[PDB]
Amino acid sequence: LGMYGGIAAASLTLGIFGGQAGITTWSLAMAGRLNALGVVQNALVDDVNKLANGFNQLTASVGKLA
Amino acid sequence: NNTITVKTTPGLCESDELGSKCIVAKDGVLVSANLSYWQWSPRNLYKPENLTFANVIAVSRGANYT
Amino acid sequence: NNTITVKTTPGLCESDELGSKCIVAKDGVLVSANLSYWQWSPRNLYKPENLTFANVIAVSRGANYTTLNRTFDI
Ligand SMILES: *[C@@H]1O[C@H](CO)[C@@H](O[C@@H]2O[C@H](CO)[C@@H](O[C@@H]3O[C@H](CO)[C@@H](O)[C@H](O)[C@@H]3O)[C@H](O)[C@H]2NC(C)=O)[C@H](O)[C@H]1NC(C)=O
Ligand SMILES: *[C@@H]1O[C@H](CO)[C@@H](O[C@@H]2O[C@H](CO)[C@@H](O[C@@H]3O[C@H](CO)[C@@H](O)[C@H](O)[C@@H]3O)[C@H](O)[C@H]2NC(C)=O)[C@H](O)[C@H]1NC(C)=O
Ligand SMILES: *[C@@H]1O[C@H](CO)[C@@H](O[C@@H]2O[C@H](CO)[C@@H](O)[C@H](O)[C@H]2NC(C)=O)[C@H](O)[C@H]1NC(C)=O
Ligand SMILES: *[C@@H]1O[C@H](CO)[C@@H](O[C@@H]2O[C@H](CO)[C@@H](O)[C@H](O)[C@H]2NC(C)=O)[C@H](O)[C@H]1NC(C)=O
Ligand SMILES: *[C@@H]1O[C@H](CO)[C@@H](O[C@@H]2O[C@H](CO)[C@@H](O)[C@H](O)[C@H]2NC(C)=O)[C@H](O)[C@H]1NC(C)=O
Ligand SMILES: *[C@@H]1O[C@H](CO)[C@@H](O)[C@H](O)[C@H]1NC(C)=O
Ligand SMILES: *[C@@H]1O[C@H](CO)[C@@H](O)[C@H](O)[C@H]1NC(C)=O
Ligand SMILES: *[C@@H]1O[C@H](CO)[C@@H](O)[C@H](O)[C@H]1NC(C)=O
Ligand SMILES: *[C@@H]1O[C@H](CO)[C@@H](O)[C@H](O)[C@H]1NC(C)=O
Repeated sequence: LGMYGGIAAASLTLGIFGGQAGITTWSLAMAGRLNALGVVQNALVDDVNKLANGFNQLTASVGKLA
Repeated sequence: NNTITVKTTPGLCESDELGSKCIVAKDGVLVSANLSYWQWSPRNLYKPENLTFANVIAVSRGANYT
Repeated sequence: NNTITVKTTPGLCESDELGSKCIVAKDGVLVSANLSYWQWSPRNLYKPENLTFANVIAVSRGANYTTLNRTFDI
């Protein structure tokens, strides 16, 4: 099985978008998460892009694990 | 990654008399980087900005305010 | 069991100018079921009622509050 497909699929959104849906994008979900962690009061587009680059570099480094 | 050491305080009051106008930080912390004035930062990151309406909360005098 | 999809907002302010009178919901959420006005509900159940004194809290303007241009009557 794949984790996020199939008959018994897991939710990709449930722990950062929550159980009451309506947040439209991942940038708006991550800005609210940075606000609740107390590191930015109101996240701008450079604050969220800096988090998106650091996510994508780490996720691409999984393919080089020895 | 990198830290800075600032001054901090639970709240700020105008005068020594009981019944003075006092403020505490709204969703953040009162910080001062060895300055002559006080600023606002998020609680988990040093990102200072000057004190404003809709940045503080008017309260009564608590214990050990500056 | 059954859900409903409403509009919601962190707070309500009268005007666009900084220094306006603003309110947030007291122990609940500001909801609107595609109406022309705003109501109060518990945070985990839709049970709407009109906005009242002792139902809201007067605050200062936060980020992204909804502007009424109306001067709400409580
Ligand atoms: C954040 O707040 C601080 C504290 O007020 C600001 O620094 C202060 O800015 C004022 C006004 O620019 C300075 O006061 C006076 O400036 C006049 C200009 O006409 C001058 O004639 C006087 O000699 C006097 O300097 C003040 O020196 C300055 N520093 C301090 C320690 O009070 C700061 O600019 C603010 N930052 C912002 C709004 O980004
Ligand atoms: C909760 O609040 C809403 C919003 O105010 C209430 O609905 C509104 O009620 C007023 C007053 O009944 C209506 O305004 C005017 O009514 C007069 C009656 O003399 C009439 O002459 C006017 O033509 C006008 O309709 C208003 O239409 C109505 N709806 C809206 C969208 O504003 C509602 O009644 C409240 N619910 C409660 C207190 O349970
Ligand atoms: C993240 O995804 C984006 C998809 O838009 C990737 O960007 C493209 O990647 C391909 C593959 O090398 C390039 O050929 C394109 O030129 C890229 N386009 C843009 C607009 O960037 C991006 O490489 C991905 N990042 C990581 C770290 O995997
Ligand atoms: C603001 O003041 C404090 C205290 O004077 C400074 O912290 C000191 O820093 C030196 C060198 O880093 C240490 O040897 C001292 O032990 C520190 N003192 C304390 C009480 O921890 C701080 O560096 C000052 N400067 C700023 C914030 O720019
Ligand atoms: C209030 O407005 C919203 C948006 O117009 C309605 O939600 C839509 O409902 C339809 C049918 O259920 C869906 O196909 C749309 O995708 C929904 N839109 C969104 C953005 O989710 C809602 O049903 C409206 N009516 C009420 C609350 O009575
Ligand atoms: C973390 O701090 C070090 C300084 O020791 C710096 O060289 C490095 O660039 C910092 N990390 C990032 C992502 O900037
Ligand atoms: C805090 O206030 C008390 C008096 O209520 C005082 O004795 C104490 O020294 C104060 N703390 C500091 C660090 O000055
Ligand atoms: C739960 O919702 C269903 C509608 O699918 C309804 O038939 C049922 O009666 C509801 N449960 C209760 C306890 O009313
Ligand atoms: C929230 O406010 C900012 C300005 O502070 C604005 O750029 C942004 O578009 C607003 N959000 C929405 C969903 O309109």
